[PDB]
Amino acid sequence: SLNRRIQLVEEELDRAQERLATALQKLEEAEKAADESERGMKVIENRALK
Amino acid sequence: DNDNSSARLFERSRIKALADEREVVQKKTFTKWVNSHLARVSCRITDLYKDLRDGRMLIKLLEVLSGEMLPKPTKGKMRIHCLENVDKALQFLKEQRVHLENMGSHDIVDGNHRLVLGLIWTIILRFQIQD
Amino acid sequence: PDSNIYKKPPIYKQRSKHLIEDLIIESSKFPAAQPPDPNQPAKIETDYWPCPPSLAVVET
Amino acid sequence: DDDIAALVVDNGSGMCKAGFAGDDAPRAVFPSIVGRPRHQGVMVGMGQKDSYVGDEAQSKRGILTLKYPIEHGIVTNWDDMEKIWHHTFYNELRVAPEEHPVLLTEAPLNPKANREKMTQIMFETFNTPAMYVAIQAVLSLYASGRTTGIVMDSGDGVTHTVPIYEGYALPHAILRLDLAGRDLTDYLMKILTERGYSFTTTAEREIVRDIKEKLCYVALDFEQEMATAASSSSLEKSYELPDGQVITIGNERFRCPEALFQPSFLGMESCGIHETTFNSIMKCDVDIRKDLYANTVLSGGTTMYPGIADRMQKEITALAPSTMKIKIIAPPERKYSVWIGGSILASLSTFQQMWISKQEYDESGPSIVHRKCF
Ligand SMILES: Nc1ncnc2c1ncn2[C@@H]1O[C@H](COP(=O)(O)OP(=O)(O)O)[C@@H](O)[C@H]1O
Repeated sequence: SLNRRIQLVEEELDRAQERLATALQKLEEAEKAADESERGMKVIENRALK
Repeated sequence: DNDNSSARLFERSRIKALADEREVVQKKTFTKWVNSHLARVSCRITDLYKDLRDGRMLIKLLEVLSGEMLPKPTKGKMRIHCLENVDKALQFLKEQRVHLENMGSHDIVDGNHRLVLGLIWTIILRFQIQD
Repeated sequence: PDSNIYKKPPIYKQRSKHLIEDLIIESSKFPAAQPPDPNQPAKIETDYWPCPPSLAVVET
Repeated sequence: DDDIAALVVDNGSGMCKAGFAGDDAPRAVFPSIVGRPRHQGVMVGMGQKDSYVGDEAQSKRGILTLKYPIEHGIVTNWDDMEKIWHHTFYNELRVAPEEHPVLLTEAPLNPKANREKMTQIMFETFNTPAMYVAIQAVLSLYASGRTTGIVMDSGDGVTHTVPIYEGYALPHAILRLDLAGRDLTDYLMKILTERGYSFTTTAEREIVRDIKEKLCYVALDFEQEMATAASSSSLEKSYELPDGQVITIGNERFRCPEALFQPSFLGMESCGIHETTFNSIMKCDVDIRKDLYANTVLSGGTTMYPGIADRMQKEITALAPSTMKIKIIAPPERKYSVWIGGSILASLSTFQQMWISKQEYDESGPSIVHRKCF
């Protein structure tokens, strides 16, 4: 019985690690898009103030 | 291109935010309503999506609301037994001529939010409680 | 429609001169020749089953 | 306050949208397909489900045949439409249909029995207190916020152009063309055979539709684009099938939308969409054409290809006299614009006088919709 129990817990751990990795990558992409947004913000602000 | 990005922003913000706001509030209301009726058997659910997967709690809720004796739950721990129990609950609902559309055992077992909430709403609206 | 299928009897179910051997025939039906313990759980849910269980039960 | 928000349900050939009156965006959007199993079921013990509706039909598209109840703006199988409406009311919005009035949309020119049948179904099966039928192109002009203009709406089944001047519509200048996204999807399935890719069944039609949504655009000049594509392989893209195989379409990116402007590729004698818009403008009176040229409004999901606005502006400017200006008004969220217009129609104070009551239906039969709806 303990062999199958350890198998189940190990599979769940591997799945959780995969989900954590893809969440971190998505967070990096979101931060990069947020930076590009404020770049566009000041260039449009310069055009409008002229 | 850019217009596609703007449309993606519009849908992803507005439609998703309004939809899941409504599901959150309705889920809390439905969870409280179910917990009101399930105290007679002294069973309590903390999450509406997770606790209805195995089908035992749906059978007990129908047991309380109908007041009649449903058949035996299938003794098991697998996916097949969960499908069997949810199918038994849906068959008892079909016995009372309660009209459900797009309702399957695998949908309730897999944990679809919209279909579980719709099933609870159909239980509240169309099903009548015996006293 | 509106037909309940689980509370029907089994289809094969729908259809003296010795006492001593009849009780032995009755006892031979169960997987062990004695009847099982009523409050002991069955082998399906005793956590000794070799097949893996569903995700929801493990989560709970 | 005793004001109950009226459900707004936009029904098209492709997708069904649903929400409440006064909201900014629809709560539920899902494809309008009904699927049925096509293989043997051997795992006894699982539940039985006769039909699949909406997103669940798309999720399990492998083992199902999918049928659209609405074809060319006309619904053919009414039972599937009833199933879709039941799923919308009970599983998507979680509301009781007898509490709220329901506003429905339809194409301008269609068989007269459709309005009567939806009126009868909504008043008998769903027990709604009131209902109304509106034309989608007028709702686009509500969503634009301008009283006058010409509205072209192209969806999954039908294309139609109407002119309106100061809230007055000209019924003789309304034009309907039966060219839409489904014909473009079929043409893309046909022309993908040249590169060696074969798509036959309905799930493959959904895959080809996704490919068309991802990798299609409209060329400003068709001959220039063809020469450029023949010269070099810079104008190529790669798509990944669900089974892991990679396809490369290349030249076929701008040939599928070109059938919108030249319907001779599909064997149709009828003219293009720009020609239809110009003919609808020319059918109007003389001194409103000046206002109609400057207020051209695009709507529908079919008008979402990149480069449609510039190409249509160039073609209409070629047709129109050079002395006055033509501009194309394409909002970024045009795909939902029809529904948005309906919400505004459900918010006005005078529109509470325009509902078709249940007592009026009981007196007048299903024919009241022709009297009380445009
Ligand atoms: N972003 C897009 N780019 C290109 N074509 C699209 C896009 N979105 C949707 N379509 C096409 O438009 C159709 C959907 O149109 P829709 O607005 O749903 O029509 P209706 O609402 O009248 O049914 C789809 O069949 C698809 O082929």
